[PDB]
Amino acid sequence: GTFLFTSESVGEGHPDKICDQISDAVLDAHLQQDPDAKVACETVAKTGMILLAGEITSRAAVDYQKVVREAVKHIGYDDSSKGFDYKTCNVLVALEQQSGDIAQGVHLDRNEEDIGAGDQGLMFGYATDETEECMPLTIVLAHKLNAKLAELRRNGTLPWLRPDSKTQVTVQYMQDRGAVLPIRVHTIVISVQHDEEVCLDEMRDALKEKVIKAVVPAKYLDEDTIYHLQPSGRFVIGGPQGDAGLTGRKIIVDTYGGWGAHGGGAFSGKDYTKVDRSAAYAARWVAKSLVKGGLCRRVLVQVSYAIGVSHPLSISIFHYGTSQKSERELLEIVKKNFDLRPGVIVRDLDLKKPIYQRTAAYGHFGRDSFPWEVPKKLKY
Amino acid sequence: GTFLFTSESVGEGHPDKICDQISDAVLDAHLQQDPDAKVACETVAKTGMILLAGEITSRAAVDYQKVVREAVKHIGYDDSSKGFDYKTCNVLVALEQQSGDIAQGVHLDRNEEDIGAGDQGLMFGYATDETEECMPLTIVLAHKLNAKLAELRRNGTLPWLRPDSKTQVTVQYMQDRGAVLPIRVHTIVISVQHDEEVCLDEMRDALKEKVIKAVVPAKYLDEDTIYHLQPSGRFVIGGPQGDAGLTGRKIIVDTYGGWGAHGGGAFSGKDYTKVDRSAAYAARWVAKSLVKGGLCRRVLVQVSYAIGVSHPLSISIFHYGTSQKSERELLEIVKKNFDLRPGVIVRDLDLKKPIYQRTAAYGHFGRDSFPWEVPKKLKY
Amino acid sequence: GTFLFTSESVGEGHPDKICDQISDAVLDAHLQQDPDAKVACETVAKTGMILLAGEITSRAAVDYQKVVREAVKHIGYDDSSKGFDYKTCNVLVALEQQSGDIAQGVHLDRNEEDIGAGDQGLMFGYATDETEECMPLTIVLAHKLNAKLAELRRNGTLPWLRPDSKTQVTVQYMQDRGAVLPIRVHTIVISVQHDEEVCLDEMRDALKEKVIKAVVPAKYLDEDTIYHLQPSGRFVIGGPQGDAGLTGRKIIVDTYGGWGAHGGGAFSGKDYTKVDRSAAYAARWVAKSLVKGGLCRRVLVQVSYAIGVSHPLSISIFHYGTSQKSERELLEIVKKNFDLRPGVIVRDLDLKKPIYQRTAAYGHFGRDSFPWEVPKKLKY
Amino acid sequence: GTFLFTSESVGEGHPDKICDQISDAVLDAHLQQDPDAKVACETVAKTGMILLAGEITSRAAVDYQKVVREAVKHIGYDDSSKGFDYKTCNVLVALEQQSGDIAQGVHLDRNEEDIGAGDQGLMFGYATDETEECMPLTIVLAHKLNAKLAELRRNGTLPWLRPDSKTQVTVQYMQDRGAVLPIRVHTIVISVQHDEEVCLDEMRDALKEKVIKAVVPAKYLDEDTIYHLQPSGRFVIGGPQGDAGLTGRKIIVDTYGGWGAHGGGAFSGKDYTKVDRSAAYAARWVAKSLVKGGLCRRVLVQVSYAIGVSHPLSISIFHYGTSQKSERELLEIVKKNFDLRPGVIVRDLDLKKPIYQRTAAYGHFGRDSFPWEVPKKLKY
Ligand SMILES: C[S@@+](CC[C@H](N)C(=O)[O-])C[C@H]1O[C@@H](n2cnc3c(N)ncnc32)[C@H](O)[C@@H]1O
Ligand SMILES: C[S@@+](CC[C@H](N)C(=O)[O-])C[C@H]1O[C@@H](n2cnc3c(N)ncnc32)[C@H](O)[C@@H]1O
Ligand SMILES: C[S@@+](CC[C@H](N)C(=O)[O-])C[C@H]1O[C@@H](n2cnc3c(N)ncnc32)[C@H](O)[C@@H]1O
Ligand SMILES: C[S@@+](CC[C@H](N)C(=O)[O-])C[C@H]1O[C@@H](n2cnc3c(N)ncnc32)[C@H](O)[C@@H]1O
Ligand SMILES: [K+]
Ligand SMILES: [K+]
Ligand SMILES: [K+]
Ligand SMILES: [K+]
Ligand SMILES: [Mg+2]
Ligand SMILES: [Mg+2]
Ligand SMILES: [Mg+2]
Ligand SMILES: [Mg+2]
Ligand SMILES: [Mg+2]
Ligand SMILES: [Mg+2]
Ligand SMILES: [Mg+2]
Ligand SMILES: [Mg+2]
Repeated sequence: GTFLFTSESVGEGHPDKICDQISDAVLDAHLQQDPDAKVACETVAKTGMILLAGEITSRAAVDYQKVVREAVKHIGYDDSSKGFDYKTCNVLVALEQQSGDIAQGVHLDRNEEDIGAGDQGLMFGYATDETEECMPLTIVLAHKLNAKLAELRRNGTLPWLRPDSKTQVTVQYMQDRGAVLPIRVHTIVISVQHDEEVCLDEMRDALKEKVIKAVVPAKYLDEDTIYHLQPSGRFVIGGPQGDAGLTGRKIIVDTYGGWGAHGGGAFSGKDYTKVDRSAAYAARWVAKSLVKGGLCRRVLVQVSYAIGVSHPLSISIFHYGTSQKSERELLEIVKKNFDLRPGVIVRDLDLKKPIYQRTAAYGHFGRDSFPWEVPKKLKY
Repeated sequence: GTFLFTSESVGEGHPDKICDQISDAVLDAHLQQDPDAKVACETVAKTGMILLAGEITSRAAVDYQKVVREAVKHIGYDDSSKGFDYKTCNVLVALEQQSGDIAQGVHLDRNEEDIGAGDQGLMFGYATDETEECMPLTIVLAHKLNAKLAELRRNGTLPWLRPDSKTQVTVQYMQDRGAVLPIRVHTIVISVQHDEEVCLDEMRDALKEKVIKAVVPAKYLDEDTIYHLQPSGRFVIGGPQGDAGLTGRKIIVDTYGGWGAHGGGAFSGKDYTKVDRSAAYAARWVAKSLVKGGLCRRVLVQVSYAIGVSHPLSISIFHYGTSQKSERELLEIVKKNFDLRPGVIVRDLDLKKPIYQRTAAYGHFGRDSFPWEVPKKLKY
Repeated sequence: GTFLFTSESVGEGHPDKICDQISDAVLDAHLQQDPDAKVACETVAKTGMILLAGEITSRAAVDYQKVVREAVKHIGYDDSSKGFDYKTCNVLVALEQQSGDIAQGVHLDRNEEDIGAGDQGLMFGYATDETEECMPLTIVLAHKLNAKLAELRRNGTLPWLRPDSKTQVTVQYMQDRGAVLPIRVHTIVISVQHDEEVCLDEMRDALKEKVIKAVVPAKYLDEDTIYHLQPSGRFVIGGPQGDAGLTGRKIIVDTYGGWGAHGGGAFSGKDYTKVDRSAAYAARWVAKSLVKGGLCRRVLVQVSYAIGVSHPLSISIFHYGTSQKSERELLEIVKKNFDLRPGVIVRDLDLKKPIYQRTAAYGHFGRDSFPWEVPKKLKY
Repeated sequence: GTFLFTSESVGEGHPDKICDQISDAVLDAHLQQDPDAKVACETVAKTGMILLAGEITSRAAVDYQKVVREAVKHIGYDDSSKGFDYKTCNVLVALEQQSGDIAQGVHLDRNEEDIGAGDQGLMFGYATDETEECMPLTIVLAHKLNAKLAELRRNGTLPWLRPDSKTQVTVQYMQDRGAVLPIRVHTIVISVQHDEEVCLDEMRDALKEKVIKAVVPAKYLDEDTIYHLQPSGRFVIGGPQGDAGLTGRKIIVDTYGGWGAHGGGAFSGKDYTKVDRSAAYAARWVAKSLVKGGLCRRVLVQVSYAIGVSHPLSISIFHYGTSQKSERELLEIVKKNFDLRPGVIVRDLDLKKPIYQRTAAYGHFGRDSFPWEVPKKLKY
């Protein structure tokens, strides 16, 4: 009757996640001055180095040096003894205009409504009634565990916690008629960067007690639950200095933690015309609607695009057999109710607002507000 | 009865794929001198720039300058008028040792057999009987279409084709008792970098005729099949100069094109102890076996790991209802037949051999040899 | 009676000189929008790479990417087969604000007239009546020889000449009562980058005939004059790809070719408040005046500064015994006639005008216009 | 009767000087394993960044990461609150082989004795009997003042002193029959990086009392001597973070502080075949000999070279009228006694020994040992 399922998350100071956060700092910063900015900024993190590579065409004036350093300040990386510091690190800027070849194909000369896609791609959307957030529990708890760490780090409670971390959660489920029901937490993993001077025992206790027991409902915990708390033993070297960091390299953490499917596309660093972002948020929007709106417990939604073309080439809706209504019918309800041309998406989900930096840690989905988490009512 | 499903691939000269190929050039190059090398090399591509960021502990002496430039030579990027050239570009090397903190947690002091994982993570494996390769058709054809382009570029037939390209394939399927049957190709997309001097008409004809009709079985093509051939119109600016490139940013192209699931982990740049690679190939190995070995038409396999721990924390097998035998039974057959500790995987799949550069374009799966595509016989 | 004396120059495509030219491109570009810009931009050239490191506080908006690439376009480096190309190279921008610590010390809150120096330093000025330009012949001819190469390269006459070159000139002098008289050219050296396909003989002939005989008065040439024309034999690999390039590493080429003295300070990349530039041009201005104005045949002038202090700490005038009037008297004539506070210099020599890129090749002295080559009339 | 003359020096933590020191760290490191290494390594320093650009052909295996970081560790830059730290900064390595075009011209196929020059150039040598070191006092004292700072910083006495500093010394001389006699110190300048928490008054006192009075003979100080001690007021931001740093940009500090002449060539980063170094040390060697050996009080010596040619194209000896013997005669004594072909120089001055890092701060001349400071006895 039961199966296991694992998902991971990572903290704000994880080297990949830094880049993701920096690339959206850079995005917000343009959108703050030029709503119709075209942004494809990739960040790379390594010891002492933040580098920005990509394409930007904008009217905004932007101090990348300020934008990056504040981003790294907000993360907590603010002293050499933490293995990284916004004050004294290097920032390289290798940023150009958008390819004029791309410029003409995507966005020159057409109503903002009938804008062609920014690239080709495939994007997925998912939602499940296993949780309030309409997300898998495995990923929801993974995020919350890194969230709690951050809370405890910045409030003082564990001033030995450093910014870099990774959680991983495995849950024992059961199959209820195509839908899934979480039953117990089988294994939690936490590895978090720390100050030299604390011992291992002290950390593991604190993670079991202050983090996990605070975060996981005790109904999902029991005497058989395995804990792997600082499994390595030592994690004083962290962030960029431990491990090179790249934008778009935590795109399963950003979405559904192995559940449903992924199209390949990264989110951070990209304005609305990048359909890797706009369509992906739309597809979430749609899936969450279909569940909340009563048609299914669990749903998967594909879309695909061609560069230069506005409508999608394909739309697919898989409901796992959790729906009375057919597969051609949900397709028709989605079609009645959504306009998945990237230029109409942006109106509905307000995607010119510089709110992207909030998205670049703890998931782009299942989260407090954001426009795409707010389900539309369905007419059918 | 039918649903659509899209998948993309990209050529050898796609800026991401360059990095993936360069990161495995760097990996092979170490493994050629030091079989037990520890390698985490990330490449970044942008106009005139290749950069290497990461961690390497090895006894090998390596001329990164040679290793990269030959990699870029083999790709075809060998003149300024192509938008990139191995002779005259910049190569930056920001490479350090592996974190000693990681070193002690993973691999110091233990039989190579009982080596702990290199990191935490989740990894998926998939196989489907819809094709000979045991892969989805959508992704198989996407790869072949970029493959044909490369053939035609390097043999002279279309000496206007440049290295950068992207294909995308959408197939109309039908559900046969949990399994899937491809029926028709609904939409093909191809966008490929070209010389200034050729016109659009000439290219589109050549793609329809020389590439698609050569690659797609005519049984999957008809008068309703949509073609989007150079949808942008112009693609003279390509490779790194068009678009920044990062290692590990085509990890859905590298695997199953939206089918099954993905754990988040990138492949290129990593030796065997990186379970993002070793377990992922093992999970493919297992899924392909279960199908070829007669137990299922379509199967998905999760595994997860903890950094420092050798055994996996979880193993999951989903067969889509295409199997007579239960879900606890396939689990037991896999367990009887495989040892998913990363240090035993490496023996069975021969993963110290410097064959990784071959993997970094056209998929890591469904491909000619490679040890993980060769199914093990099952005892049960 | 006679002594030898050598001086070198280098072309517009010499890797150091590229940087010097790029750093003044960046300077002019600010001064074009913000006359009171504060600029300390260092450029570094190597294969495929231009990098900008330094400090800039300005109101100007500047596309460094455009500014650099055009600079490299104007040089001639515009194809991969020339070993460097403005289109496809990498440009890294590591540029910050000016240190606020420096900002307060130098320039916040004081009449632009009584501005303190930008740094400490020593600067020299020299002039000699051996030539019309009031410069040493050795250096004048070195420059002209690289100048002729450039003329012949850009007009077609020798389309095998590439941008990188170096000349070197040695002249046999005689001592006339403290002053110097050029007598013969003892040795000329020329090494210039070329296309693969031309032979050595052809080049050497062309250099002897088209360059040297065009440039050197035949009165200074004879049958004993040594020529070293492509002394290496082969110079196909040139510019940044041959040799790393740094701003401020041809500061003896920029000035007097070993004659007189140098204070250590580089010129390119710096606005007026950098006294390494402003005082050095002033000291030239003064020396040229004293000679043209009849008081000496040959003169050397030191000045020094303290960071934050406006007046100079010292002024020295050495006339080589070529002056009727004493050493305390020339000091007094200079003092009567010049105001060497950097903020008064800038008014007199018009040093906010974006004319600096013209200075960054072929010398900052002995040249057509520029304000500092135009001697002031002296009252005494 | 009297004239003023200024000279500057800078500390071990001055951003230029860092690069110079790093480039010789890299040189020594090769010479330690491969005596006949060919090295042209340029370093660039800026906030968080050390970059190495250049050409190296060697059999040595070198961990540039270790070599640089230790170099920066030895300097004192070892915490974020000092504005730079060897632990956490970025090190970029853009290092290639030597141009094969240069390789064939300079050093393939010829007795190590009759090796051609590594490049063209002009180099100067100087010596003066005004001091024991046979150097100008202005520069000797400038160096000692930065030397004392370093002593006091590393021993604890002023643990507020940071690595970055600059001194400047002006001395009132008199002309004794072509030679020079120091009379008084007219102006001393010191600006040194400090901790936030010390006040200005405290520093200025300490510099007057602990540094200057310790370093300058009281015979050269009096009540008229001007002091400019922290002239800016504030210097908390220092090293690379204050000011970009380049190798070879303190080449007047490295030599004679404005006295004599300079050929343009930098020293650090270069093995013996780079005549910018080998000939310059030889010319010092020669000048010091002529003075110590009794033929002159003050002497200047030019040499020049052609790339590929072993003998020098020119040799010049100016003795300022401080010698009984003529100008053609000293030429003949030098010629009798020295072999200025770069491959014979290296034997005599032992220039394959990895002692270069000691040279890269406080001057390459007037210093304790080094082979070129040890005068040869003259036969004449
Ligand atoms: C369109 S780009 C990514 C968008 C990019 N970030 C930008 O600047 O907007 C994605 C890939 O599509 C391909 N591509 C680039 N230029 C293209 C063009 N003009 N038309 C079609 N495809 C293009 C390249 O292979 C490129 O790496
Ligand atoms: C282990 S690293 C990736 C492996 C890396 N490429 C290497 O050098 O082997 C992945 C992430 O795990 C976390 N991590 C780093 N060091 C760790 C340690 N010593 N123990 C546990 N987790 C660590 C960091 O957040 C890091 O980004
Ligand atoms: C003043 S800086 C060069 C000017 C710089 N290019 C700028 O941004 O204006 C030259 C050197 O003086 C020293 N220096 C830096 N900041 C200083 C300050 N606030 N006061 C005095 N000296 C300083 C440092 O050693 C620095 O390398
Ligand atoms: C010889 S290089 C400097 C030596 C260099 N650091 C090395 O790798 O040995 C100095 C300059 O001479 C010129 N040059 C480069 N290659 C040359 C060659 N093969 N023959 C003559 N001159 C050359 C270039 O302009 C170059 O910038
Ligand atoms: K990584
Ligand atoms: K990209
Ligand atoms: K150089
Ligand atoms: K500087
Ligand atoms: Mg990563
Ligand atoms: Mg994409
Ligand atoms: Mg990419
Ligand atoms: Mg991973
Ligand atoms: Mg140079
Ligand atoms: Mg200076
Ligand atoms: Mg400098
Ligand atoms: Mg030189």
